[PDB]
Amino acid sequence: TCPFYKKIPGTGFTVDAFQYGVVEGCTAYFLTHFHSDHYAGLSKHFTFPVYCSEITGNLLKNKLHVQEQYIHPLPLDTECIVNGVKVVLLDANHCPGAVMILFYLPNGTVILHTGDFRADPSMERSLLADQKVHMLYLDTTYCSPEYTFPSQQEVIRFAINTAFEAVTLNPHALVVCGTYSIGKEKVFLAIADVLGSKVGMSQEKYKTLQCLNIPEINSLITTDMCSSLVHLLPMMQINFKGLQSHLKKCGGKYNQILAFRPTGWTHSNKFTRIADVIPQTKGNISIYGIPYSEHSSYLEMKRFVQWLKPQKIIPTVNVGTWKSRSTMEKYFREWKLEAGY
Ligand code: NI
Repeated sequence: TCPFYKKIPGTGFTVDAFQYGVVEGCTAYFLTHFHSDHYAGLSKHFTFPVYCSEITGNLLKNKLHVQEQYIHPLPLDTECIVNGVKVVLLDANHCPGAVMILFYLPNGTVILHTGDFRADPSMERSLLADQKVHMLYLDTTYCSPEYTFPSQQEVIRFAINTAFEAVTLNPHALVVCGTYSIGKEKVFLAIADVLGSKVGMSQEKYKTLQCLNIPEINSLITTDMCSSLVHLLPMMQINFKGLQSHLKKCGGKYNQILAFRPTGWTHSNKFTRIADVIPQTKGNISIYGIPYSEHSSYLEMKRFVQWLKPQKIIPTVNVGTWKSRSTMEKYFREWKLEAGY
C-alpha cells in the first residue's frame, strides 16, 4: 500500500505515488520529476489531476501520452493555490524539470518535500529563506559519510580535457556516452561543444531531449549518426562487447572508441581524486567511469539540513531496512546537536 512518507498530512495530497492504484482520499497527485521509480504507473489512462513543472508536463504528454486535460504545470518560484492550499515549486538541481515542493498547511505548518535533489548553497537564497519549515521529506540517497564526490564543474572539466586530447591525437576516434534516463545532459553536450560536433542519438532519445526547453538545442543534437563524432547509446551497451559491435556499425569511419559511463558513486571515490581516474581498456576501446552525481553528497546534505533546522525529518530513500533507517536517524541527531536546534 502507499507508504506514509509519500503522503502530505493535512491535505489530500500525495507525492510520487502513481503505482498503488487509486490512493483512498487523494485529491491531487504531485510528480517531482520524470524518472521511472517516481512516475511508475502513469499512462494515457490516468484520470486524476497531476501537478508538476512545465518540463515534466511536456514529458508526460509526449512520452507517456497522458491527456492534456489532467496535466497541471506550475511555474517555479511562484505562490500557487491547489485545492485550497498554497504551494511553491523550487528548482531541485537534479535532472531537467525536477522540483522541490513547499506546502503551507491551513493550520500553519510548513512542509518541504525535496523530491530528488543535489543540495546547493544557492538554495539558501530562494523563497526558502523567508519562513520556517517544520517538516522535511528528505532525499537521503547518499546519507553516509563515505559518500564524497567532486563538484559537477570539476567532473565536466576532466571529461572535456580528456575527450579533446584524444580526438586531437587521433581524428578517427569516436566518443560514446551512455544514458538511461533524463539527467546529466551536460556531460555529452560539453564534450560535443569542445569537439565542434552535434551529438547523435536514436529518434526516441532525440524526442526526449526536445521536451526539455534547453536553449539552442536544435544546434547541439541530431538523429544523423554519420555526421556526428559524439554518439549516445543506452547505458547497457557501454561495455566492450556492446562497443566493439557499435564500432562495426560505423563502417570503418572510426578505429578507436573513448566511452564515458557517468555513474553515481563508486568506491574508488573513498581513495582516488578526479585528476587520478583511469579507464578500463581492451584493444582500441577505453571506458571511463566518471562520478557525475545529481544527488547531494553527505556533506552537502548535512549543510542544507543544518541551515534549514527542521523540527522533524522524514527520509524518502534507503527506508527499506532497519539498519539503514537507524543509521540515518543517528546522523540526523548528530547534526542537530552540533548545530543547536
Ligand atoms: Ni531521480
